[PDB]
Order: sequence, then C-alpha cells, then structure tokens
Amino acid sequence: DVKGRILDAAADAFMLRGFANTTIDDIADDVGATKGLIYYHFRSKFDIFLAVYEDGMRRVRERVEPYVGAPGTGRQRLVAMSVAHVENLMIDLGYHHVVHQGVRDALKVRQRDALAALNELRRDYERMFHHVITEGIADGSLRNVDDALATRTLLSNLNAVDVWYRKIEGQTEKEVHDLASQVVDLLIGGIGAT
Amino acid sequence: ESDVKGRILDAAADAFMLRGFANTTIDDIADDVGATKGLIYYHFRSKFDIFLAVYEDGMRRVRERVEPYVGAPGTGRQRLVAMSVAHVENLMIDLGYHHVVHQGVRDQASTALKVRQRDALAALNELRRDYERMFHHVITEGIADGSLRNVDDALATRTLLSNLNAVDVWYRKIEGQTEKEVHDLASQVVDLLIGGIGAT
Amino acid sequence: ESDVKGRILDAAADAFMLRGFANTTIDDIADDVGATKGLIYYHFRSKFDIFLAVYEDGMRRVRERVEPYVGAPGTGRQRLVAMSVAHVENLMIDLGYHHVVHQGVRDQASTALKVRQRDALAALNELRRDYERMFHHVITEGIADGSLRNVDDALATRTLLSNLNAVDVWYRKIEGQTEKEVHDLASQVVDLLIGGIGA
Amino acid sequence: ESDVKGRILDAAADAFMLRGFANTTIDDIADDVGATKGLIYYHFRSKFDIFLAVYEDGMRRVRERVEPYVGAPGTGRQRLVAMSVAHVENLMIDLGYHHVVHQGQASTALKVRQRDALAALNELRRDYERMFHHVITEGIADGSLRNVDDALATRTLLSNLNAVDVWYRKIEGQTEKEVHDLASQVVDLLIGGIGATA
DNA sequence: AGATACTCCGGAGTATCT
DNA sequence: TAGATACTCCGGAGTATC
Repeated sequence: DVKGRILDAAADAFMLRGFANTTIDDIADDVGATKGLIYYHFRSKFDIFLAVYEDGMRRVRERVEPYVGAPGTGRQRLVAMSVAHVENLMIDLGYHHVVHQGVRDALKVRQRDALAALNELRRDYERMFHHVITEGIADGSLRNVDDALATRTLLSNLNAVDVWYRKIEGQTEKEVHDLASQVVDLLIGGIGAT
Repeated sequence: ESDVKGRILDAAADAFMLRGFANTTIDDIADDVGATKGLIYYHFRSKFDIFLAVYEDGMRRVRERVEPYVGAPGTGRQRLVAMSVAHVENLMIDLGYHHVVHQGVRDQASTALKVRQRDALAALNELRRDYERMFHHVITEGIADGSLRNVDDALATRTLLSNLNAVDVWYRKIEGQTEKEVHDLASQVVDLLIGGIGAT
Repeated sequence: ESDVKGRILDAAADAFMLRGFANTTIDDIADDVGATKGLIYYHFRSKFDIFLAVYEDGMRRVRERVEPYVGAPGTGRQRLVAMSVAHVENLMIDLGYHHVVHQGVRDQASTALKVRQRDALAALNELRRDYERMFHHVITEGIADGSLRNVDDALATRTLLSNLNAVDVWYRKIEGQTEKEVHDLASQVVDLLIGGIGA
Repeated sequence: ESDVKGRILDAAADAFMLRGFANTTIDDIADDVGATKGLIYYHFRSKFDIFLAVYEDGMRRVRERVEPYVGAPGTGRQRLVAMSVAHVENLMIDLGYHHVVHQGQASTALKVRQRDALAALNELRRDYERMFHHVITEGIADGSLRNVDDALATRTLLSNLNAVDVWYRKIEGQTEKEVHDLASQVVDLLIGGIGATA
C-alpha cells in the first residue's frame, strides 16, 4: 500500500545516521504526514526496521537468485550474480544498509524472533554464494584458497560498496551495471596479472 | 601520553563496538575501568571528546605501522601488499579502535556539537583522506612502472580501502593471537584482495 | 492553526528575558502556557529551536516597524529620529522578543549546536547587521548633507544603536500599557540620544 | 598568595562576559588560569562567591577614578563629562569586571550571606548612579545642561555609558592615551548629541 | 596546598501510549 | 493524532579525599 514510501525514506534515514540517531518524528517529517500513520501500520519503531529489512532482504533475492541457474563456470557465474548483488546495492541503497544495522543494536517476543527468521534468510542468501565458491575452487576457475573465508570476504566486500558509493539518483541501468562490473572485476580479478 | 586516559579510551572503544556509541553510558565505561563517572569526566569534558580521543589514537596507531612501508623496497604492489597487511594487522589487534574511526561520519551535520569538537572531527575526516591518499598514490605507481593492472586508480583505491576495512563484519578474536599469527591471516586476505580469484 | 506556537514563543520570549536561556526549562515554558513538555516539543525539534524562533520573529517585527521610515521624507536626521523612536517603541511593547535578538551572540562557538542551528543563527545575525546598517546609511546622509555634525559615522552608529537598546536596562512595563504613552516616552528617550545635553 | 587570586578573578570575570555567568563552569575558569577546581574551591566557597568577589572589586575599581571628578572644578557639564569619560575608559580596560556589575537576585539558591551580600552590593551601585543623578540635576540648574528630566537623563546616561561593552571588545595592548582619546569621542556624542543650530 | 575523583541531581531529549 | 506520561542519561556545582 502507501507503506512503501515510509520505508523508502526510513531506509536511508536509518542508513544516514544509524538506527539510534534516527528519531521517529524525523521520519515523520521526511514523509510529511501524521506520525500516527507510522504506528497504525507499524506497532512500534522497531517494526519499521524489521519492515525495511523485510521488504529489503527478499528484494535482493529477486535480482541475484536468477543468476544461479545460468550455466557456466563458478567464476563465469559468481561474477554474474555478485554484479547483480552490487547492482542492487547501488539502486536500493538504504535497504541494503538496514540488512546490516544490527551490528551496534530488550525487545518483544514476536518482534525478536521475527528478526531471527530474516537473519537466516540472509544466511541462506550468503550461503547461496558459499556453495558457488566451493564449486568455484573445485572447478578450477578460482584461485585455490580457503573456501570458507572467501565467502566471508566476498559479502564483506560486496556489501562494502556502501562505504564509498554515495548516490547518483538518475544513473541509468547501463552505468550502474558498468560500475557494478568493474567493481567485481577489481575483486574477482584482483590486481596484477603477473 | 596516556597513563589512565589510555585505559578509558581502551574500554570505551570496545563498548562503542559491541553496543554502539548511543547505548554506552559513562557509568558503563566507569564500571569497565573500575571507577565511577566522576573520574572519566576528570579526563574528558564531553562524551564526544572520549569518541574523538579514540578516533585520533586509532589513526595514529595505523599510520605508525603502514606508513613505513610506503618507501619499502620493491614493486608498487610489493609496497602495496606491505602496506595493506599492516593495515589489517592492527585492525585485527585493535578491532575496537577500528570500529570507531571508520563508522563515525554521519555526525558531520546532524548532532549538537561545539565547534571545537565539530571542526576537530572533520580535521580527522581529512586526516584519513591522506591515509587513503598514500594508498592511492601507490596504486598509481603500481601501474606507472607496471606492477598492477591498468584499471583506473581512484576506484581501485576506493574499492580497496573499503575492502581492507570490511574485515570487522566477520573477523573473530583468537584470544592469544601472536604477532605473526595475525600476520599469517592478514597476509592471507590482502593477497586474496591483490590476487583476487581465478587463474589463467 | 499556528497560533499555539505564538503562545509558546510569547511565553518563551518572556521567560528567556527574565530567567535567561539556561534557567528557563521546557517544563517551565510548558507551565507558562499551561501544558506539558510535550506540546512544546510537538512544535519544535529542540530547545534551541524555540530560541531561534523568538529571534527570527523578533527581528521580523522590528524591521517591519522601522523600515518604512527611511524611505520616508524629511532629512537624514528627521528620518533617523523617526526610525529611532520606532526602534525603541518595539523595545517598549515587545521586550521579551527584543532581549533575545539583543543577547545570544556567545552561542557562536561554545554551545553545542546542529549545523542547521549554527547556520540558521548566523543567518539572523546578518539579518541584524543589515537592519543596523540601515542606520549607518542614514547617519551618513544626515552627517554629509547638513543634518548631523561631522562626526565619525562608524562610532556614531555603534553608539546610537547601543544607546537605542540600552533602554532594556531601566524599562519595565506598567500593567496595561498604552502605545500612546509609549510613543511619548520613546521620543523622550530619542530626544536625548540625538539631542544629547548642553547647548 | 594574593596575586594568584587576582588572576582567578581576572580570568573568571572575562569568561563571565563572553559566556555569561551560567555558561562558565568552574573547570572553565580553572583552565584560563591553567589550574584545577580544587584550587578555586580552596580559594572560593562557591561559584557565586567568585561572582561577587569580582562584583565587589570592579565597583571600588570604578569608583576610585571617578569621585576625584565630582569634586573637580568645573560646571555641571565639565565635571559630568569628566566623570563619564573616566567611567568609560574603566570599562575599556576592565570590561570583564565592568560587565559583571549588571548581570545579577533571588533566582537560584543564594546562601543567605550572599543574598545579603549581593543586594548590599547593589546599593553602592545605586549610590554610584546618584553622583551622576546629582550632577545632572546640578547641571540643569546652572545652564551647562539643557532642560530635561533629571531622573530620565540620569537613567539614559549611564545606561548608555555601560552600553559601550556591546561593541567595544578588547585590545590588550592599547595605550592609556589611545583609550582616553577614544572614551572622549564616545562621551562627545552622549553629551553633545548629534545636530547643530544655524 | 590543592590536585583527583566522587556523588547528587537537574533537566534536555525520546519512545510510546490509552 | 494530537498532546501526554514516564524515563534515560549527560553534564555541572560541590564535596571528600590519601
């Protein structure tokens, strides 16, 4: 419904100053309206975070998951979906951060175990990759190294584009994709051909 | 210059890292060092001043290790790899001092701040860009005398320092890590970053 | 509509005048208009934001009352005395407001402020300086073309405005004032600032 | 010793003018003197005592240089002008002290000694504005001063003479003679007004 | 002598609530 | 939804100390 626009504003606000330095009537002003709407839809302020995680976490699936079925190597295919991952990062940025804003933060029972579910839907999103580099090393397209660290260091590095990439808000599909491609070419290819 | 100031900075750095700058109180930091709130305010006048003190120590403590390798013997990548391990070596050592120097930029325009604090905060937000610069400046000459691939400098340096610091989202603590046993792993992940993945 | 906010400003402006910014608490301002801390905080993000709201309004009124007197006829002197009476008139009727535009310059560097607050305050302070250089322009017109003695127009401006505002010291407000009584007193005050004493 | 206190009050008064009484902390004053709070409290039982100590000093400081001019020869205007300019240069060299004389009386906890001390200290200020109130009354009586309300002309005169701290900041390295030279220009406008006769 | 801390407590700011 | 209730926690004056 009309819930979509508060999250589009709450996501960036939650990314802007963090969850704490974000007050709730701060987001009441970024979508100029009643702050009762906020509670009539969301039973508490943490509901907003779970919702932005909710409509975010699965949002990433829809872009990158289709690239698992596409044929080819581990490299030929991991770069295919990791591009889509950081492609998605450059488009819905605010959501992308709220899928990791649990790092610096009592609760309710239903609200808490809500978060437990999405946390493993992130696990299984990450573990989708953890397979493909396990195959990637075995296949021979990927530099023979520890298969369980490289998963940790990919989604460490894939999500890390939020650190330096600010926004363009109008960058076409071409230029998000073509910077999504030379960012993973930097990570998958490393630097130094000899 | 830190006798008991050092152990205030040390204890608050962990707290800011495990429960955020928001949710750590001064009498939290007080308990962590065995005294009460009055001692901490005897050595710092605001709470944000504890933060800036960790921010300044955390960066003096990384340019002391890495900057020696700027003029290290060898190739641009050989210096670069030298640099980027020392960066991770102290990240893994002082993960507490690190989580505050890289996660403290939103304050810029959105928090009540005396000017002395505010312009001292952005004084380090440009101190870091010099640390970023001395990397960038060797990803350049890593290519001028051809030690690395011809990809554009800026993004390569921008992506890398982002990569170098992204080790805190998963790095555990191996209680009793020797000075080379972080080196056995720091050097592991820089070469996964410089070498990337995939043969010829 | 937004006339509850005016009550908060009216209450805050007075409470700031007497008690001062530090000793005025939100619950106090909440008491002056008979509500809780909440209603004060429903119309303002911070306490320094009600301070800027009094400043902004205060400068808005005094510029409205005084400005139509410089583009007016008469000499540079007769215009100067016309604005100067109007300025002290604003003093005598709304001095809870004038006292915050006339005090609060220290916040510049030693008080904690969001940069919207520090910048928004710096804006009004140059709204001040542009108001005050209306006076500078006219003393020069008065001095040069006949009206006023050939004195240092910079010091004359610095003095005059400081004398114009020094009325905050000895002035309090008779219960149920009348603006007819205050216009005569304001012109009495102005008579000695431009006329001085002596011969 | 006795010098050490004087630079507490010096630094205190200066801070009180720039931050105001409320916004200067005890550790603030400790810094401008380069010391610790346990010194200032060894030296002063409360922070308000700091305020009255400089109130009490800055008032005998201003009176010690202006009484010689109320008995000084000259008509009303002459000595009144001479009184005022002496009062002004006082504020131009001590305006940390000069400001503090009008920044006070039952608001916050005011241990009975110092409320009794304070509104007594206010009395010597009223008696101070009386020497003027007299000589302006003595000035309108002879003819050196024009025929105006002696009560109002007193209030508006020293109100004005104290309003110098609005624009005069400090120079800290100004000669006595360039201070006295500027103080007269100020009072030449306060007394002479602005506007000729022809 | 007077430097180090303790301790008491106001008072701004917040989430949430009927 | 407005304005309200209850509450966290920073900072400051003041005192107690080995």
